[PDB]
Amino acid sequence: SELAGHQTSAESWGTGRAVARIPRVRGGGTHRSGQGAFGNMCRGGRMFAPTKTWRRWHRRVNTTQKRYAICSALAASALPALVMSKGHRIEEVPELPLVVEDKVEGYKKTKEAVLLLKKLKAWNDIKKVYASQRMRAGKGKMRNRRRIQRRGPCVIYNEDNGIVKAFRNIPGITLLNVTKLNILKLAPGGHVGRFCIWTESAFRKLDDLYGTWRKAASLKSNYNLPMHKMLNTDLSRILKSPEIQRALRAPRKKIHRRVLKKNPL
Amino acid sequence: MKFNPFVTSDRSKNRKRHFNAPSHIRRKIMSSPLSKELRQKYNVRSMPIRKDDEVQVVRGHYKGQQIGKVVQVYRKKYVIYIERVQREKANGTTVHVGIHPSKVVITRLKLDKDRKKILERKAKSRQVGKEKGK
RNA sequence: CGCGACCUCAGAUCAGACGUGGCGACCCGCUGAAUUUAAGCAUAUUAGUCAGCGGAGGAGAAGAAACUAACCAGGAUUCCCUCAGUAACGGCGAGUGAACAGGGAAGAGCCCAGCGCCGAAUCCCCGCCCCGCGGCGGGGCGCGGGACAUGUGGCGUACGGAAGACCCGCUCCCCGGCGCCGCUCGUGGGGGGCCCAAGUCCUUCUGAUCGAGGCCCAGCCCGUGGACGGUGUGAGGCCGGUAGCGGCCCCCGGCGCGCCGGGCCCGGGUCUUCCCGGAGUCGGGUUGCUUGGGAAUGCAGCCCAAAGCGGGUGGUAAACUCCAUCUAAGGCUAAAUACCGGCACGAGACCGAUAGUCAACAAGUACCGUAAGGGAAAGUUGAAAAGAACUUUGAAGAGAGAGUUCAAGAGGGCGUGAAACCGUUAAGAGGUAAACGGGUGGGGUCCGCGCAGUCCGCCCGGAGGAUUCAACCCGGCGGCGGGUCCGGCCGUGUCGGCGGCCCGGCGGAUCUUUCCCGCGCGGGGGACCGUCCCCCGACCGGCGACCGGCCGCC
RNA sequence: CCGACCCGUCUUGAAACACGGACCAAGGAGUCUAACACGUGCGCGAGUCGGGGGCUCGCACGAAAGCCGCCGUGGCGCAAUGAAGGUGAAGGCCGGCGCGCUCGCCGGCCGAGGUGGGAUCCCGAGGCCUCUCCAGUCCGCCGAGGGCGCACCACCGGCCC
RNA sequence: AAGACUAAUCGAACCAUCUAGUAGCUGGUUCCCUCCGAAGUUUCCCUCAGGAUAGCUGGCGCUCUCGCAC
RNA sequence: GCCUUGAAGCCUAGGGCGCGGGCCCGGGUGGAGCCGCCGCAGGUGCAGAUCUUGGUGGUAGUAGCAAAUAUUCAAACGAGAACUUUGAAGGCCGAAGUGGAGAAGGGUUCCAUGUGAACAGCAGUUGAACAUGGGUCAGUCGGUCCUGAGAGAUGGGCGAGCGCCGUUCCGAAGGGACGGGCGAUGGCCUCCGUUGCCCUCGGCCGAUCGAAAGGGAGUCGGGUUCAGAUCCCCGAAUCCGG
RNA sequence: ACUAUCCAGCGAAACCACAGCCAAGGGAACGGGCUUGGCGGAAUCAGCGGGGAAAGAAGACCCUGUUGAGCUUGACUCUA
RNA sequence: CGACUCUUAGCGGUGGAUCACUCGGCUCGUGCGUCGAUGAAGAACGCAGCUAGCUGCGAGAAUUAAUGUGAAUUGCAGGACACAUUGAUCAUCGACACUUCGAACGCACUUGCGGCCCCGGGUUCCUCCCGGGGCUACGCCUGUCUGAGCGUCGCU
Ligand SMILES: [Mg+2]
Ligand SMILES: [Mg+2]
Ligand SMILES: [Mg+2]
Ligand SMILES: [Mg+2]
Ligand SMILES: [Mg+2]
Ligand SMILES: [Mg+2]
Ligand SMILES: [Mg+2]
Ligand SMILES: [Mg+2]
Ligand SMILES: [Mg+2]
Ligand SMILES: [Mg+2]
Ligand SMILES: [Mg+2]
Ligand SMILES: [Mg+2]
Ligand SMILES: [Mg+2]
Ligand SMILES: [Mg+2]
Ligand SMILES: [Mg+2]
Ligand SMILES: [Mg+2]
Ligand SMILES: [Mg+2]
Ligand SMILES: [Mg+2]
Ligand SMILES: [Mg+2]
Ligand SMILES: [Mg+2]
Ligand SMILES: [Mg+2]
Ligand SMILES: [Mg+2]
Ligand SMILES: [Mg+2]
Ligand SMILES: [Mg+2]
Ligand SMILES: [Mg+2]
Ligand SMILES: [Mg+2]
Ligand SMILES: [Mg+2]
Ligand SMILES: [Mg+2]
Ligand SMILES: [Mg+2]
Ligand SMILES: [Mg+2]
Ligand SMILES: [Mg+2]
Ligand SMILES: [Mg+2]
Ligand SMILES: [Mg+2]
Ligand SMILES: [Mg+2]
Ligand SMILES: [Mg+2]
Ligand SMILES: [Mg+2]
Ligand SMILES: [Mg+2]
Ligand SMILES: [Mg+2]
Ligand SMILES: [Mg+2]
Ligand SMILES: [Mg+2]
Ligand SMILES: [Mg+2]
Ligand SMILES: [Mg+2]
Ligand SMILES: [Mg+2]
Ligand SMILES: [Mg+2]
Ligand SMILES: [Mg+2]
Ligand SMILES: [Mg+2]
Ligand SMILES: [Mg+2]
Ligand SMILES: [Mg+2]
Ligand SMILES: [Mg+2]
Ligand SMILES: [Mg+2]
Ligand SMILES: [Mg+2]
Ligand SMILES: [Mg+2]
Ligand SMILES: [Mg+2]
Ligand SMILES: [Mg+2]
Ligand SMILES: [Mg+2]
Ligand SMILES: [Mg+2]
Ligand SMILES: [Mg+2]
Ligand SMILES: [Mg+2]
Ligand SMILES: [Mg+2]
Ligand SMILES: [Mg+2]
Ligand SMILES: [Mg+2]
Ligand SMILES: [Mg+2]
Ligand SMILES: [Mg+2]
Ligand SMILES: [Mg+2]
Repeated sequence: SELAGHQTSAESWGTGRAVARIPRVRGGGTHRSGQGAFGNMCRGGRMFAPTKTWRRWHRRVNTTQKRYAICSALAASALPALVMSKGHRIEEVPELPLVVEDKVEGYKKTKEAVLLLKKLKAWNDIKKVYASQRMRAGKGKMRNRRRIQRRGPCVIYNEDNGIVKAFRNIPGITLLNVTKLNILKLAPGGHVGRFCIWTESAFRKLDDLYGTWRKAASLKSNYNLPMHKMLNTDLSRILKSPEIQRALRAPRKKIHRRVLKKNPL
Repeated sequence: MKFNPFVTSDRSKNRKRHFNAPSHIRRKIMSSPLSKELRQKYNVRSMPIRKDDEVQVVRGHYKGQQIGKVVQVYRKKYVIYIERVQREKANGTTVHVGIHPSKVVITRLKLDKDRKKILERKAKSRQVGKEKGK
């Protein structure tokens, strides 16, 4: 508040009295007569630097960057190693860019949902969520933030006919629409892996969104993908080629140490 | 999950409404379940409790299968008094012991006009619920 | 010398209506400062701001050009972006400081007077009959009163036009009363009320479980429901609730079709007249406040005081002339916008009892002051009072026993329960105040010896016992590698085939405007150019892009 | 046993006969916005930015996210100069018509000028070790010497107001 | 008539607000290790208990070169 | 991931680490939540500021409980007496009093019964304390009435405005009454008041406020309660109005 | 004569870095603490007033401040 | 051996820190956007079987009626409630009622003074006394009633 500490009518007793020259309260037959006011120190006073409401809370970020990153998160959604490292029990799915028939957009019952993931071997990540359901550590319990748990996989569809109301109730699962992707759901926490599940109709039309190398988007009006700075990263394969090895000196592995001077005389 | 924006989902507001509710609401909050037999016949799951209903106790020190009746419904503190559950005080005088009605099972009712009416509305609501969900 | 009138003027407990005061976050009108900055100060700035006086609404105010402009011109008011920290003001110093045009939200225009026509063709109140009555109306009959010619109503207001001739036109719109029917986008206008899925299953801790473990798959069951809260710890399935183009009942809405009453007979293309329209007002002097407004932007006082092809504006005073653009001195209006008070609601990367509202509790309370006024401290027994019966000492307060509870080492200001400061017990020491740093000694308290600590591991030699396999063969299975590139895929990179280019689309400041579509053009066609793709051949980079082969190895 | 004056602060100078300080727990003091300068990091690139508004979500998240003939109205930049009116950034070499006059007219070629220094790069006699002679092709490196010369610096010269 | 009294207050009462008035001047400013490491001097100021200017200090770099037979 | 087979926090002659900031183990208490890693953010680290709020020490069982002549003996209640009560003795106030009554102000402090925590700067069987109950009687005592110095509306004037000046001053300022006439009036319209007039005389001279000591008719004696009397009861009077 | 003094009963405050034996020396030039010498023995009672440069009041004397206010006038600028 | 002084640990005290909880605030946003002379805002006094405060209410006073629900309220009491006359307690809110001051309204602030019409005792109006009820404010608008003027004229 703007008025926290300026309800009073305090005034300093001057010098000549053995007190320490701050404002003090006017008169009375109370405790709070000549106590202390108007200051970060004094009990009942005001905070230092009242927190104002015209702080700068928000941020702008350039569009091309946000599109780049969206492209990056999808890439590492493949590359099993990164998914493993992000903690997703994944070692039984048959293929990592995981894709299914476009029939599942028409399911309506959670039993159809659950039965499916069992077959595709994605239920072990879900059990892992249930295990994680625990309680929070701090004052966030008073503030409507009382429980916490992991994040589970993510399903990406194009056309809705009731898929949402099937997967709505299962915990840790979030639904996305390919036309309106979000970084805050593909890279939760700031890191980059997440176990995502696709459909056919969604998966096919990615070429039309973010373009290939040769052509461009046709749904973004000007966006060609980012270009690589370093094509071949196979560093060991490079340095072990003959071409470079011919163009090298010899190494020198022998090692020389602190010799002890002895006296010739 | 919840979707409606005209109600609360907030710890403080629930508790305040609970500990300051009037009596015609405390009645519902002080509800209690049925046994398996009665459920089957009436096709119902819960009714609010009354003053001559026959009941068992399930949890606590005084659980067991001994059956008793209800004596007094002290809504102001969210408890009830059963006839045989009681303890001796220092002097040698018996006194009752309150218990929350969520922890008891009803075996016999105390029927009358209104209470039959009430059961019937519950039955038809569930009935169309099953037949339309199915 | 009585009556009509107004110059006019008072009275009444006359009949019937009205205004006053309060809140005051947002709004309108007046009045109106000093601290401070200038490193001093007097103009300036702070500031048309705090305080002060009035007046309102759910918004208010403004508002349909006496405009902007100088263009091939736009076209009421209000808010946003930008023009712009600019043009300009300024002890030209500190410092101040707009508008137009452009792009958006929203979008709606209209009445009087005065000229002029119509038998004042107009309004209010009492009386009686009939409908309707809880936002007092409608219809009818009174030689019933009154206002009005010192000017009421119809036509008509500069959009420039408006009235009185000549030919077409096809002739329903509203309200006063009385019924009807379909629930009316967040995917059901509003409000209120009652209801709707699934474990208290087996084994086991505990003071009591919402715990751990198990039930063909986090397992039994539900699931458009796994948000939250309560119950003797932590609850998808015990309870309330939650989701649902879920159900039942009640009232209030409006949107439209029927039936009488009454009104209104109410249009548009070629000639003669009308208006040229609103005075102590514009405008000009002199003064004072204000403004970015500068030989005076705006406002107000006092003096002087107009005209009618006139008047105003055209950002440097004045005269002479050409242009452009508006028509003052009368009036009304919704939407886009504002909101630290009020009535209801939701939410939070916020504070968590010396913090956050002064106020988490019988707080604007107790209390100080003659009054204006000032103004606090203060949260927690336990699951449940089961809140210590009875014995005994003492005048009682306080105590020793007993008893309740898992716990009173939880006993009515009782969660835990720090430090300073005290009481007691154990050890140790004591004439240069105490305390301190480095170096050793002595003593106690505890840790580990072990009541040996003899530490362990590889291979070779020896004496003892023991039971499978391996060594080598055969059978199946799996995997690594290979290149005489064995046969086939696939992938790229240009090429060869223009081969989809019309058998597929996208674009073009290239032409055909060889055409059309409605007529200098807006669009589809026709070429043309590029750009995405079809059939076979090649090789590099066959690369870490996959098979079936044959071979060796494990 | 030896050593050893109480901490903070002002000060040329404090153990001070210079101020503050009995003792304990809790609180307590370099912030937020607006504008500028430079340094670093990311993205696009002679262009680059939707921040205002609109199209899609009822908003559980999320008062988010995505998108736009708005796609650039506009702002910063690509061009300076003058009080203003206003003007507005390249040359040469050769041949034809007048007298190279520190000068005007017809046709081709190059072209942001040069001097000095200059990381790297290029050519390269003769080769460094070749169990012997000569022939001697691939590969380093030498190394005489000689050239193309980046940014940047100093100077000369030229063009615009 | 003493600059005396005006609610324990008078060479201009008291109450609230403007108001967190201004201060070239006093007092205070919260964990560690490593590294580099000062001035009290010039000119100008209604300047002499103070500021601007240069000097003294640090950090971030960049162009070159050498025991690299130069 | 840790956890009612025991979290946070707190204590510790215990074992140990790091140059240091700090940390990990072990034991006791206690009763429900807490931490490690990669990034984000901030109301982020105290010895002081004649710092703010609260609490506690030496001082210190100290300085003190000294203005106004003065106490003693016995008995009673009682657990209990230097201080209560009763009696007796000695002494002070000395009628401008340490006496008996009242105004201003206070507001149940008044009276009885009971209590002994707290308060009564020692004590207390007592109390103006604590608890529970009870108590103020008017035709004549005061107010109410009048006006005083003076305050203050109307009309009028002035003022941006809430409003201010001013009190007979720029006012058609009293509803005042009455004898007569006129028709009416209900009561047996006799006698009336009356709503109504025609007459009829009319000054005032300024609304209103303003004193419990000024002005203002009339009450005295006796008796009665734990506490009330010019008020209650007894008995004798008196003023005003009709 | 009332106290102070002793005993019973009740019971505060100001002040307080740590504390409390001296000479000389040097030092911010007049030290309880340092240095060289003198010396040093529990816990306490009534007094007195040499020291503690003893307590109180952010020195009113003096100076500075581009901090003020009361009063006067022939200071400057204004005004009823 | 003792006291006394100092240090460390264990236990007991004093005092209330830290830790964990929370029916409170602050901040943002959505919707609606309503006082009164038919007597407001605010003040005073009063009301419970046992009741001081806070809270609620107004002499019908910890609440009446009427709808919805459907067996309690509670610290003690006493009684009621028959829930198939129907209807305890709660909540809602459409009928009824709503003390004295206050813009505050008969004149004035002491609760003091009055005036008019009507009913009932005052008797049978007739006037004094008592009770009770309704009226008795300032400004202003339209209209009615009675009126004033050496104001302007007409008339006999
Ligand atoms: Mg505060
Ligand atoms: Mg915490
Ligand atoms: Mg008003
Ligand atoms: Mg100044
Ligand atoms: Mg200054
Ligand atoms: Mg000054
Ligand atoms: Mg100004
Ligand atoms: Mg104001
Ligand atoms: Mg308006
Ligand atoms: Mg600019
Ligand atoms: Mg200004
Ligand atoms: Mg514009
Ligand atoms: Mg629009
Ligand atoms: Mg729970
Ligand atoms: Mg739960
Ligand atoms: Mg349920
Ligand atoms: Mg003028
Ligand atoms: Mg100005
Ligand atoms: Mg107009
Ligand atoms: Mg208007
Ligand atoms: Mg507290
Ligand atoms: Mg606390
Ligand atoms: Mg507080
Ligand atoms: Mg315990
Ligand atoms: Mg406890
Ligand atoms: Mg405790
Ligand atoms: Mg001890
Ligand atoms: Mg110094
Ligand atoms: Mg000095
Ligand atoms: Mg020092
Ligand atoms: Mg000295
Ligand atoms: Mg000082
Ligand atoms: Mg001191
Ligand atoms: Mg602290
Ligand atoms: Mg930069
Ligand atoms: Mg003098
Ligand atoms: Mg400050
Ligand atoms: Mg100084
Ligand atoms: Mg100075
Ligand atoms: Mg607990
Ligand atoms: Mg914080
Ligand atoms: Mg801080
Ligand atoms: Mg501290
Ligand atoms: Mg410090
Ligand atoms: Mg003594
Ligand atoms: Mg005495
Ligand atoms: Mg007396
Ligand atoms: Mg006396
Ligand atoms: Mg008296
Ligand atoms: Mg005493
Ligand atoms: Mg007494
Ligand atoms: Mg009087
Ligand atoms: Mg008298
Ligand atoms: Mg003494
Ligand atoms: Mg000496
Ligand atoms: Mg000396
Ligand atoms: Mg000393
Ligand atoms: Mg002395
Ligand atoms: Mg001083
Ligand atoms: Mg001083
Ligand atoms: Mg100076
Ligand atoms: Mg003064
Ligand atoms: Mg002069
Ligand atoms: Mg506590």
